[PDB]
Amino acid sequence: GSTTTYSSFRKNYYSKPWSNKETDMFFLAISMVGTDFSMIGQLFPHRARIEIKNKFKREEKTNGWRIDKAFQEKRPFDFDFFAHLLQKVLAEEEKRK
Amino acid sequence: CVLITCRQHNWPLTMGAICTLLYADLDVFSSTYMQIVKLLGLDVPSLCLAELVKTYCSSFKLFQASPSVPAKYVEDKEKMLSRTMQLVELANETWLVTGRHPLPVITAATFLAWQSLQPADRLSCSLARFCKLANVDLPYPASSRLQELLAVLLRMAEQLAWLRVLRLDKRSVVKHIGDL
DNA sequence: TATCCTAACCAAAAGATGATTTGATTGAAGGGCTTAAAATAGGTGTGACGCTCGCTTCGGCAG
DNA sequence: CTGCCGAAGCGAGCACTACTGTCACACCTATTTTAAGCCCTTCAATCAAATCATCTTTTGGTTAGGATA
Repeated sequence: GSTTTYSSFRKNYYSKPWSNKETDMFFLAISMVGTDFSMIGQLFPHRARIEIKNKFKREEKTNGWRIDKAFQEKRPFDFDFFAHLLQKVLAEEEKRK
Repeated sequence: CVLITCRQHNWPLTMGAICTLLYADLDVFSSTYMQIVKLLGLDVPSLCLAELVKTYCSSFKLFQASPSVPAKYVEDKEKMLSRTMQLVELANETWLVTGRHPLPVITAATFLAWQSLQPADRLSCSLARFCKLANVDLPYPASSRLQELLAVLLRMAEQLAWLRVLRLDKRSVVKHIGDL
């Protein structure tokens, strides 16, 4: 302990960077779920709802056109299929890498 | 309350020293401070730049020999404090302090002033390698302020031929500030 | 010969020198958040309160 | 067989532990745009130190360049 207790803003913690296939899956969920960030957070257990909102905010800066294109590329919704796709594609990414 | 009181009597103090005791958090006490001040509408001075250096520089252990700081590390407080005053006067007019946390500026200025008072024994040191010997902790923005000031002095040096002739850079300029 | 001094120079001692890779430094971003504001809806959980005249106790005979 | 009145004894005013419950509102839910800073990994790109390949001066020492004994 010392009197020189430096203080600075730490709320900007290190979060795991978003993966490219994870972003593709986010767009797929936009197409097949919608913008229900809570249910997306359930679909992405790695990502909490606030991360989903942050992803929406960052993507809409330039990729809002892709948000719309995905949202119109509607698909039947299945939680189990989405989970299998997520894990399988991530494992295939690891194997390719 | 004690913060505002000390400010009225311009008694030096900083947030961290107080908040180490109260189990406080930046958001909590900063928001409470804003609420109280805007509720009561009280006037209060700001932290004067030179106000805090006087007590801060006196906190260093560089002024007497110790196993952590042999004589080649020991230095006289007067010379370094004069150098740091001559550096902070440069800092503000160069817009460096406005909108920033000042203590990084003070840390960088003190580190470089101490280095340049005996650079041959001190150019081999480093920010952390320094601060740990005097039992001091340093900001990460201290490096940012160091880069800023190094750019400023390299900009300064080219104006004089008898400094320009040495083709100064980051490595060499530290020992020449005594001339600049 | 057997040997030392000692130009030039082998061989190593030793003294040191130019370029490369690898350990280290670095910019900028990934990413995360704040004050300044507008606000109304629903809630639940905390925590206001140095004597020396006066006065007290109890035995040993009178009647 | 009651009790008067003696003898022994102490005393003091002057000393130039609390709840505790209601209750009300602090506390939240929801956000949206700056604009600077501060924040840790993380990647991408470059800089910096020890070693490797190489040149040179002396000691050992020869041939050869030179000499004594």
